[PDB]
Amino acid sequence: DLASMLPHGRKDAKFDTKSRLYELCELAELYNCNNVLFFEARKGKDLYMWFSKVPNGPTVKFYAQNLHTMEELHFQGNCLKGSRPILSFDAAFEQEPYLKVIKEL
Amino acid sequence: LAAQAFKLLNKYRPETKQEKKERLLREATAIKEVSKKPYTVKYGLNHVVGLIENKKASLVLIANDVDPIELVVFLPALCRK
Amino acid sequence: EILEPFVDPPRDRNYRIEKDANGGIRYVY
Amino acid sequence: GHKTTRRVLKERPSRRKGAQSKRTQFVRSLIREVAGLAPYERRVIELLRNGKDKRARKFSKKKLGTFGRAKRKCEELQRIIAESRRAH
Amino acid sequence: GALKYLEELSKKKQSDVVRFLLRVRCWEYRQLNVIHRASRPSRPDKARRLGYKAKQGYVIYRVRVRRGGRQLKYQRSLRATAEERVGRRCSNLRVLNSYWVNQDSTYKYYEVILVDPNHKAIRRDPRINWICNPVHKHRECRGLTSTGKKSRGLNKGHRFNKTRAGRRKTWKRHNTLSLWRYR
Amino acid sequence: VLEKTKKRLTHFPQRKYAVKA
Amino acid sequence: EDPYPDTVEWFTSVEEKMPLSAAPEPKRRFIPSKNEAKQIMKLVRAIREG
Amino acid sequence: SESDAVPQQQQQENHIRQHDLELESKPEVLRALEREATRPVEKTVRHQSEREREWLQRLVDKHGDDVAAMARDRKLNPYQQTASDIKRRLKKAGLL
Amino acid sequence: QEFSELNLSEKTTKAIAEMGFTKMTEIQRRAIPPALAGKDVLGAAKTGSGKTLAFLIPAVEMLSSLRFKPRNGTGAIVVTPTRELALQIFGVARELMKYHSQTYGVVIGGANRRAEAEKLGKGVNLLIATPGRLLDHLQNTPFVFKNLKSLIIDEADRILEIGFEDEMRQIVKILPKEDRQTMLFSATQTTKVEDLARISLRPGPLYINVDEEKKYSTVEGLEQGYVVVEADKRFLLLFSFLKKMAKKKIIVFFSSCNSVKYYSELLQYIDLPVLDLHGKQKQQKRTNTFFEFCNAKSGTLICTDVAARGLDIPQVDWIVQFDPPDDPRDYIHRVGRTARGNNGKGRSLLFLQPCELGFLAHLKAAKVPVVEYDFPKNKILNVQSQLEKLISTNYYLNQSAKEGYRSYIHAYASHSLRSVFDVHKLDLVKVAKSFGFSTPPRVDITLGRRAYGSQPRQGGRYK
RNA sequence: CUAGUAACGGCGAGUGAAGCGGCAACAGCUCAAAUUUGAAAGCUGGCUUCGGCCCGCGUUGUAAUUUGGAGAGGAUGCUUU
Repeated sequence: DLASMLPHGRKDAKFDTKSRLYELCELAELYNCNNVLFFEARKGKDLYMWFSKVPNGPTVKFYAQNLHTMEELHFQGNCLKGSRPILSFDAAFEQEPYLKVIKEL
Repeated sequence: LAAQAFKLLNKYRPETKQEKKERLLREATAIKEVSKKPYTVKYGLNHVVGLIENKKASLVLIANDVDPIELVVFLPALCRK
Repeated sequence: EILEPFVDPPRDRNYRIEKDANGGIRYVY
Repeated sequence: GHKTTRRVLKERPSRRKGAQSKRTQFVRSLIREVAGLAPYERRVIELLRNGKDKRARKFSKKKLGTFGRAKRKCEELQRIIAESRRAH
Repeated sequence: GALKYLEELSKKKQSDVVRFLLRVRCWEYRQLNVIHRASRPSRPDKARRLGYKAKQGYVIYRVRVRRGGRQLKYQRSLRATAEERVGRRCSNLRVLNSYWVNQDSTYKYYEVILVDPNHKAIRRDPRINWICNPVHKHRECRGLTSTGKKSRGLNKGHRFNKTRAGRRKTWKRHNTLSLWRYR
Repeated sequence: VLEKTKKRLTHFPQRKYAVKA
Repeated sequence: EDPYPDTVEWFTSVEEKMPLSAAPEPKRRFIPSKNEAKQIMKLVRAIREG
Repeated sequence: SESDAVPQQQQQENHIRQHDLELESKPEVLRALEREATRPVEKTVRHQSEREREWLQRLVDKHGDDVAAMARDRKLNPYQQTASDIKRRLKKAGLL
Repeated sequence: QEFSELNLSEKTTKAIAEMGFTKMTEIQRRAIPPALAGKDVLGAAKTGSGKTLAFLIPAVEMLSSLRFKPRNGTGAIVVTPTRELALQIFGVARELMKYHSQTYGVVIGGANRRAEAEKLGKGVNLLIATPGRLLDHLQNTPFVFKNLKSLIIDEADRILEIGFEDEMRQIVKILPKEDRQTMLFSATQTTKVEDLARISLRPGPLYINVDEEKKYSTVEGLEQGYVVVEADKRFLLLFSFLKKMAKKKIIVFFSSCNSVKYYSELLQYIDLPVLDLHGKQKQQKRTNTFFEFCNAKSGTLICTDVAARGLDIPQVDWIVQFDPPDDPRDYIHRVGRTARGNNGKGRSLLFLQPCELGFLAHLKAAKVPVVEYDFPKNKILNVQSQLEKLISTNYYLNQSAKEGYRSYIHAYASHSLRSVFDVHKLDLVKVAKSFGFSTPPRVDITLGRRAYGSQPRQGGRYK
């Protein structure tokens, strides 16, 4: 669902967990991408979302929760695939430092 | 070159089942009433390639018609290495 | 040219080296 | 949890149960030189001499299946090209 | 140590020397019979690893099996179909194991190791006299070969819970109403 | 039986023993 | 593309001088054969018994 | 006292004997079972073969009591046995 | 004061009398009672002054008093810079612990690594080790060193000079420090041995110098001989030199204990009456063989370079250096002195391969004169055919041939003078040809741009 | 017993295990990957007075040794048939 909203991105799967986290840096350099959105699953039940800028930029760990995707029929809304979004942010995104570098990502 | 190789190789033929049985009968009846190392041509694939891996072989002669050819297809490179 | 008599005679990168926020070592590729 | 004094253990003889012997590296290197290359490996070789390392790495991903196998195959083939000019 | 070299060569089977051999053998095997016999194994290292010896009572047979679906899929493997066809041909022999030897766009080629339980070299040898016993009649028909043990899920773990003792035995155990005397 | 299993059973057979109370 | 190429010896072009096996040689390769010495004395026992 | 805290030392009393175990108002059947347990057993000693004593008798007559020279002599020691093995073998024959 | 009046155990005392050592040499007399009390000491002694017995007596005494077993692991660690000095220490430790129930073992470079780990895992109470493979075992192998009581650093100056700086610092970090004896023996008091002392020892040492300040280092009154000899003909030169210069006094040097043993049994089979002096003999036999040599008129002693450092070489006519020497400062200066032998006319020669001509440049840079010695090709007694026959048919002399070959190559690689002597210009076929082989036995000669977006490790548990 | 638990589902009907724990019974092993190479030592036949003769199989590998919480080789000194 997220990759259907980013025309400037490409998909990949089956990344070896026993590999190193900076081999994700080698992977995106090979595919010519300066950002990575990494989905790490623990136990087959817990999702961890990684945001980074691939050569040198900062990295944020998240823990995803309460997931709902387009296949549920109660959503009743639709948008042009690849169309440019209006990003809406918060006031607390603007003031506080650690969320402010997150808003950049 | 085949005839000269087989002239040397015939001189170092192994002992057949008859003259080995007689040779063991020699030492048995003499024990009732002193040898050096035997030198024979070595054969068998795993025996020969073990010998060439250990640099104990002087000359190796390979047949051209092994029906599964894979059993000898590494042999010219292994001998050359 | 053996200066000292009998000891042994004395005998690249894709990054830049600069310090991090904790006063350590980081790299710019 | 509970405080128990720990023991050292004798070395497992099942450790690294592949083949790290110096002899098995001789067999693997000798067979590769005798056998040659697969058709897919020949394409990765040709891209690596031409300098298209990114295209060779991506081709290995699609053919083998995982990225770590693409790194392994391209490393072995790059060492083949390195040893080829050493003999040359 | 010629068979270690053969093991490494068999791993590399799309390479130039082996793909040449696999091409010329497939042409030869195609024009022979379906269930013809082999005097010597085409892969002597795989036959040795699987239990074949150069002894009287051990024979090798080559089978071609048609490849493809039965979108219904036949749950029997092509190796299991190959093993069943030798046993119905060589009904006096016992199927020891089988291995892959060749491939095509229409057929798959397998080589099957058979043991004669009625030879005297076999009954004398305690490493192979177990197959002389009447429990091992037609192992390929009961899923008792390496192919059958794979398709029956005979492994251990949480991953093989339903099939680690037989699914029909486990389903009988899990669907049985056990009533005791002093309930 | 095999030779390797005869050599084992010759020198290490099932001994006969008892345990006191 | 050249369809089927020439093979370059990148491994056999160098020759190493030592055997691969570093294992010690057994004593059996330096002494008279114990296996035949058993066979001889079996032939002695058969000849003694007649 | 005990310096190194090993629990095995408190329980104590690099090879051990391998075919037997060295061991240091009650029912009659138990009393019998200890009696055939500790009854004396015949040794049933093992002798050397006739060729073995002839091999040693040939060796002692040539060299003597110098076991080192019997180890490095090819014509009477073709199996190239260590002098300590022949010394142990000579003691079994009775020759010094 | 002698060995008896210092109170030892009956097991230590009986083994001491078996060697014949009764009279305490000076370093043993004033450093063994301080170590027995439990005070860490510093020693400025010279190699061969009996200092090897000086630390093994307190080491053995504590093992027996604390009653160590194989399941308790290593109690004492003795760090030795090179292989053959460690093999000498292991030789005397075996004579020490012949009446004890403790375990001794040796860890050295070039040895079998996974055989040594099994040796260590079973339990070795007294361990003599090269600092390189000690650190490899300490970081990678599972074995007990948590009950360590003494640490011996023997020729600490030579350890630093070889290049074991970082290995010494990482060892003192990993080994336990609480309630540990420490000994530091050295010869010259450099700045580097001061930093090693301050980080390994307890804050109050007990230092003693007997270091010989009257070093008569002569740079002009000396003369060194040398032969240029092909690699496959070095033993044939030794054989022809010894048989033709027989009925004379000759001392010959080697590099390893295994090569001395092998060449001793060779020359007796080839019928040369020659005396040997190596580490695997009993100590009482070594004094008898050396005393019989000194009051002899003619003959030859085969002895390694390491055993002859502490040995008073008598008036000999020829000093022979078959192998590369351990310390060439020790070699060129002191045995050049003992070659002259006060009044006698004695000479010393050095066997050199064509790949070792760089030693001449060091000779010319040091301004000490040389003399060529040349051989005709009709004087070499070609006995290679009967040497190869004897190795190929005798199993004991074949075993010693492998051991002498491996010990020679391992010592060649672990040389300080890597420029003049390194193993990579040796051809192993000719080296094994001199040792008596058609084909060389297998040995191990060996024994930036980084990842994209890779930062150093902030923390975590690693093993 | 866990347990109608976890898990899956027109989340309705429903479906539906396992580790642990208490018992019953318990027993471990054979190969392939090694050069016997100072000696294919292995085996099927059918001819016999049966005591031992040939024929074949087999070196593209039949015996012995060994099967990775191992093992081999030397040395070593006790203990086993």
